Amino acid sequence: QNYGINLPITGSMLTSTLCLYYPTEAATEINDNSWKDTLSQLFLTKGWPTGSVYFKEYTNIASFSVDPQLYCDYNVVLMKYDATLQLDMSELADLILNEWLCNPMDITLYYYQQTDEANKWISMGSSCTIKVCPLNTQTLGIGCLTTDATTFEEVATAEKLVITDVVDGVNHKLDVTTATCTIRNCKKLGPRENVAVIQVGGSDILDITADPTTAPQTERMMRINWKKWWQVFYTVVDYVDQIIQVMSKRSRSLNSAAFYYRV
Amino acid sequence: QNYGINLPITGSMDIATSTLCLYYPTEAATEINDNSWKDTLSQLFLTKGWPTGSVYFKEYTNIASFSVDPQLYCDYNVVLMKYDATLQLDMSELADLILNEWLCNPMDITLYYYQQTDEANKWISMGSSCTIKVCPLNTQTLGIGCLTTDATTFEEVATAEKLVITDVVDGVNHKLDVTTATCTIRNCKKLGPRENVAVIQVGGSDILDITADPTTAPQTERMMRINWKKWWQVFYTVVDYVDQIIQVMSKRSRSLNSAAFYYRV
Amino acid sequence: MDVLYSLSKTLKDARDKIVEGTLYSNVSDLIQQFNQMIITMNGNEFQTGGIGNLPIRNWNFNFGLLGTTLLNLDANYVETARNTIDYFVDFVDNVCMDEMVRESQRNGIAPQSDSLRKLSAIKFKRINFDNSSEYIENWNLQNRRQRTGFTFHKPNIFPYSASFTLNRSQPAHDNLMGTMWLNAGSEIQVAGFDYSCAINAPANIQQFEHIVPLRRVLTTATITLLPDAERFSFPRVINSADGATTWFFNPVILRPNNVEVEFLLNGQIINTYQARFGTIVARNFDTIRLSFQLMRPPNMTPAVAVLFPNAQPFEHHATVGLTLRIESAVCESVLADASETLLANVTSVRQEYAIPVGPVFPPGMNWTDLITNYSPSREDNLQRVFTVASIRSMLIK
Amino acid sequence: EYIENWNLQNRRQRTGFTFHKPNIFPYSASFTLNRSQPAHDNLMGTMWLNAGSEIQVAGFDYSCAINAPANIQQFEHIVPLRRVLTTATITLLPDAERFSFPRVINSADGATTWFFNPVILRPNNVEVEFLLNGQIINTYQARFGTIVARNFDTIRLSFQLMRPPNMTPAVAVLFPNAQPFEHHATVGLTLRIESAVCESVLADASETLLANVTSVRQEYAIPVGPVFPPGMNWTDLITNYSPSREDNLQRVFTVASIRSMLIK
Amino acid sequence: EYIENWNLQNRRQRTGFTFHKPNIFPYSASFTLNRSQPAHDNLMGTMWLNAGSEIQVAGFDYSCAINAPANIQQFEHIVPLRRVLTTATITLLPDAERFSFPRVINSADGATTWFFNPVILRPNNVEVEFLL
Amino acid sequence: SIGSSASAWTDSSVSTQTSTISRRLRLKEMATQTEGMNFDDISAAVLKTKIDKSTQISPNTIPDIVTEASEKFIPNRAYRVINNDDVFEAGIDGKFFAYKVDTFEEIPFDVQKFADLVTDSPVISAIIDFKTLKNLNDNYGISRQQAFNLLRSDPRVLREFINQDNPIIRNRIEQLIMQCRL
Ligand SMILES: [Ca+2]
Ligand SMILES: [Ca+2]
Ligand SMILES: [Ca+2]
Ligand SMILES: [Ca+2]
Ligand SMILES: [Ca+2]
Ligand SMILES: [Ca+2]
Ligand SMILES: [Zn+2]
Repeated sequence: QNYGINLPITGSMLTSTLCLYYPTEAATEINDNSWKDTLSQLFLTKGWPTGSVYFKEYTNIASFSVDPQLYCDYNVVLMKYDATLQLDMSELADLILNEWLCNPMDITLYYYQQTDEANKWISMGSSCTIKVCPLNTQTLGIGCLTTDATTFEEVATAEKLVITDVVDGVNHKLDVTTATCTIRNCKKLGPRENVAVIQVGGSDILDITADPTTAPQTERMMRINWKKWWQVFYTVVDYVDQIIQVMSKRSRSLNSAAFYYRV
Repeated sequence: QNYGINLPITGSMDIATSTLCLYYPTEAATEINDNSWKDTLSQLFLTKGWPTGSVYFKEYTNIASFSVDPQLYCDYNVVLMKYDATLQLDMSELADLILNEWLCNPMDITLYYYQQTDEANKWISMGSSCTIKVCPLNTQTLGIGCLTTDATTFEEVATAEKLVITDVVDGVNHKLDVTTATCTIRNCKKLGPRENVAVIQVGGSDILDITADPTTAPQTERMMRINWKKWWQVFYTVVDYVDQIIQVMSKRSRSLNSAAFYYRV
Repeated sequence: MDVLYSLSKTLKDARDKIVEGTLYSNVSDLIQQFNQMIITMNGNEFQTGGIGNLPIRNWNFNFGLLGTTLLNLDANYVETARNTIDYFVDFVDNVCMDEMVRESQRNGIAPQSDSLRKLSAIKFKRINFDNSSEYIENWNLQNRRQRTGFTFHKPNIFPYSASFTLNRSQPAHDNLMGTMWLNAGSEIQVAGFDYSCAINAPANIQQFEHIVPLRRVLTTATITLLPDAERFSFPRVINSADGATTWFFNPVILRPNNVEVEFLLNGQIINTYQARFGTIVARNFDTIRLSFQLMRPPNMTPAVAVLFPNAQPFEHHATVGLTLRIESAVCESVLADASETLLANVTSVRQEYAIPVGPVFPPGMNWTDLITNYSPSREDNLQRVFTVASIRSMLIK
Repeated sequence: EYIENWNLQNRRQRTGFTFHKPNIFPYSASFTLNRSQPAHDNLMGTMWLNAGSEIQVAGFDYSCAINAPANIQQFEHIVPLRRVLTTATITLLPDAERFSFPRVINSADGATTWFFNPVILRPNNVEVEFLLNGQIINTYQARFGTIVARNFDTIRLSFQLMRPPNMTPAVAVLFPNAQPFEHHATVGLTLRIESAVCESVLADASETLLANVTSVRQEYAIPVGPVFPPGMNWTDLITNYSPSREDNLQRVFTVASIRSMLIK
Repeated sequence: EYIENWNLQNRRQRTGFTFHKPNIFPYSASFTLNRSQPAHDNLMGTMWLNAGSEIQVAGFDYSCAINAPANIQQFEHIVPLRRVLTTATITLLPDAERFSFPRVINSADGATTWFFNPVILRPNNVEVEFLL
Repeated sequence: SIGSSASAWTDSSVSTQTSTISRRLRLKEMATQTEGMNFDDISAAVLKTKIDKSTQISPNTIPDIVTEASEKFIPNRAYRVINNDDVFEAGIDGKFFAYKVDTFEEIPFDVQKFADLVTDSPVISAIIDFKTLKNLNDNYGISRQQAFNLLRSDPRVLREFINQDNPIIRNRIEQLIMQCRL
């Protein structure tokens, strides 16, 4: 039996883990080998027993975007704002703040189309370069030659993480550097309420919705102005209660992956 | 006149002179390059309905210099902050300091360890060069990740700042290493909003965070923003919509006679 | 019971008709009935009370008959008549209170007080007079196993119930579909809500059903049906099914679509009303089935479009509603209504005299519990106590 | 009934008039601000309408009892009655419909206006008491639906706003600990007297005696007399329901019943 | 009462029935727009429900009389009964609870739907005229 | 529109409305729409008497004193309207009375009728207010003519009572005089 699903529910009118993802520059600026222990003790005062708070270090937003892993019950990701990386930040936030169900795309043998507005193509790797060629009903190219890749339309160049959204209902002949990239046909099931992102700097530029008419700002997308990483970490520790209250631990998945694979 | 006591106020649902300080940077005056511009704005405000002599114009060289203990004496204060992509935190701290009411007590870093009691209590330091380095202590009054005697091991949370609002973890003692020579640090508690002052940022993209809580970054009515190319146009806009600006603002609660024995100014 | 009613009725007629200066032809028959009552009651002794704090009182009867000689009643006649009537009315009052404060799990229709058991004897049958009141009339019909009926204004049929059911839900309670309802007295308010506004539901319609069964059959009921539920149209913070957390409800009201109200008696569709609002008539039914749909507006202006997106962050939750008030009805059993004071009288007597909880009624005569478990024994006891309460109120103001 | 009660009163025996939805409450819509600022940004208090037979009260707190002791705010509402009611059946429901919508309300002194943007929570520790001469005659805690008050001259409604100890992200965002309070926590009660019995005459929804007396006076342009308020205003009558006013009102109501026995 | 009125009517005398909450208003839930446009974002008008014995009307203005003369917008609602009532006891209350929550309403012609997000103010200069 | 008709003259709820109406009625005296004596008649007399008496008034000071007297003397003014045996009296302080001419028995005040009458009908300054009139009637046998004249603010009857040395009326006039402050 399922977990009681399909049956109406009527009503009347610590043990968790906290992963803290931060960039390398934060540690470089703090320059104290015991800062992890200090933060753990401060979390202990806040109410998190020792051994429950883990700190993860990623070099760059681009490098973190390569197959990110979500480990703890609650994940808090600090991304430093960069005016020239707004799309990369938006894509990372989308991937780690929404659940995805992905399937393989062997583009060397098949044409692919996006079923509906929730379907996208997620490319991740050392360096990805997506070139798409839409196909007409007779399977010929619309503005491109299937046999000539150079006529294809560039949609991404040397991008660690790409979320391509082509017109739905039209097949596409794809060309990617499969050696240094993996392309998956993914579907956005919904929000992942066990991950929160605290942007550090900037002006609320995260767009986690491919739709242009909507740029929503969920409760799990925060922003802080900063000058010292020590102050940033003190803020996180002191307001950990509010951050956790903003997110639900029940969304944790069995695997530490940003998406489900043919599940 | 029963002062100092809170009595319930009953109303019925069937029933049916001030002064204006206008703070601006020196860049504005330099661009305007007219010696009579303040008198011109006074006459325009008079047309709007503000009697001559009831509008005061205040000048500050930079946000950094204005943040050094800003004093706003007026029934209505309007600050024309200038956006800078490099000074988001400075602008946020200044806006918090001026837009909110803080009750501040002295701090003697040489004599007492300090902790923050609740989420509303911060440490506000102002001066020529405020460098704040903290050292948290455990139950044994021994530093956590910082030797108490050695100040180098402390954790720097500011450097040569004119204004700083520090928020350490609550309920844990800290030893401070502030540069008292050119900086004064005070244990401040945010009581509520200051209706007397409003900020009109020029340029930028709404990057003011006036709450220590990271989950919330409210945009109150007193926080406004306008795109600009000419300070003359900025001042004309302010003059023409001074009615709306005053409506957004309100008379300072702590200054009214009703505030007697309730932390009056 | 009929003897008690006859005593009350004759005393009421005596107080109304035996007034100074009236002709004796106006009261000849009433005085004959009164003297019959006096002759039948003389020489008997009664005892009322002894339960809880209700005092024990002994009643003896030795009264001379009322005269039959004056052409017009005068002050002396009225003084004698009232001195007798006051004692008789006090005796009736205490008999009724003793009967009201008692209940029995077996033979609840039968008299429970010693005084009413005594009056059930045949010798008192001569004091029967007429049975004209609605309650005594139905008492007699029920004794004869004939069809009965009480007319109620706003019958208090639905036990208080404010609840909600969720057919789609997550631990975050951010994308919910379900129903909310308040059933109280004679009022049903039901709201069907969908957070996604049927964006992905088949045919962009969400179906909602609310089945309210009654514990007794109602007949010839006038019903006001209105196309909205005002009680579920404002923001709410509601604790979850298990009380572990709270969820937010921010409704936006749309018209209910394909509204069908069915009144069924024993599962047979007696009445059906499609998309009709206002005053309707349900002639015979024991359950109400309200069916309504939320249809995603096919055409939206920019404001509504912004309200209803196709992504998860649903800030506004589409909601449809129905309100159903039962203005009047007829029930073969007894109920509480908004006009009568019988439930009030019984409850008041029990509370005043601190009657211990019995084996039949719930504590404090809680109407919600009583009508939730309106057992046949409870119905018998309730009719008995209500009939005696009406008899009492015939004399006591 | 009316002549019966007239004769009983002359005989000094206890009278009784049975009313459906008695008009016992003088119309009164008001609010009380236990915590207030000139900006009205952060308010705590109560807001009620008493009319006819219905009391609708609502306590509101803009901070949602964030700093209150035990995260609880207590609201009380005391409604006296100008006459004692007996054997009254009352419906008590846990929400005040009237005060559950966005409002712009003029301040106490009328100088300005303030914004009320409620979000409804369940009333907590509800206690409805019916008191006679300051002594609790009836009391119902956390019980809704039909209740009975056998004898009382004042109603005391106590309820609490409790900050939900557990909140989903939407609720947590709804209620902040900072100053800007976009949504204001509100709890409330509704109490309707469906039927009651009073020793003194009253207006009600099922009788036409007040209507008849007022209609005759208006039709014949009777000058304002020394007893009744202008136009037989029921609100003023039931507010200053003096003994002489009660005497005259019972006299005119009895006459009106006698007249209606013959006139349609 | 009914036979008495029957005899009085046959004699052509006065007739009178006393009603508690008379069903004198035919059901009518509607709205009237005095200012409008296809976007339905700046609307002035009145929406009402007449049903049974209750009229519930609400006048709304999206601009809050920003440009109205004297910052006052007038609203009127005329309900003609089909029969003459007499000695009527009426209750008047200063809010329309039925039109105080957000809703989406079909257009007059049904082509599209428009959003109504009321904020409730106190009605001033309330006048109720009972006319014969 | 307080009254039946919307006029600029008539633009606790009853206390507030009557106080505002009376504050506006103060200008009826200037408009010359009164009967009998006037509060500003008394004020002008007191101003003249004090100006003659004073030895510390300079020509440059007289204008200010005269303006202040006109604007301040007798801040609390009451005005009455008589309508076919009914009297409506209202003060600037929110005290309102309605009574019968013959018996001085209070009647429920009718704000709408008061506004309708005061719109156009002459308004009599209540030099002898209702409280003083009732006290005088209780402790002294006011004749019908005396009551009529006192209600109409008859200087003849007022001086008659002052000369007779009636303590009640003398006290009332003394309070009126003492209220002429600066
Ligand atoms: Ca990218
Ligand atoms: Ca191409
Ligand atoms: Ca697509
Ligand atoms: Ca700074
Ligand atoms: Ca260190
Ligand atoms: Ca802190
Ligand atoms: Zn009714």
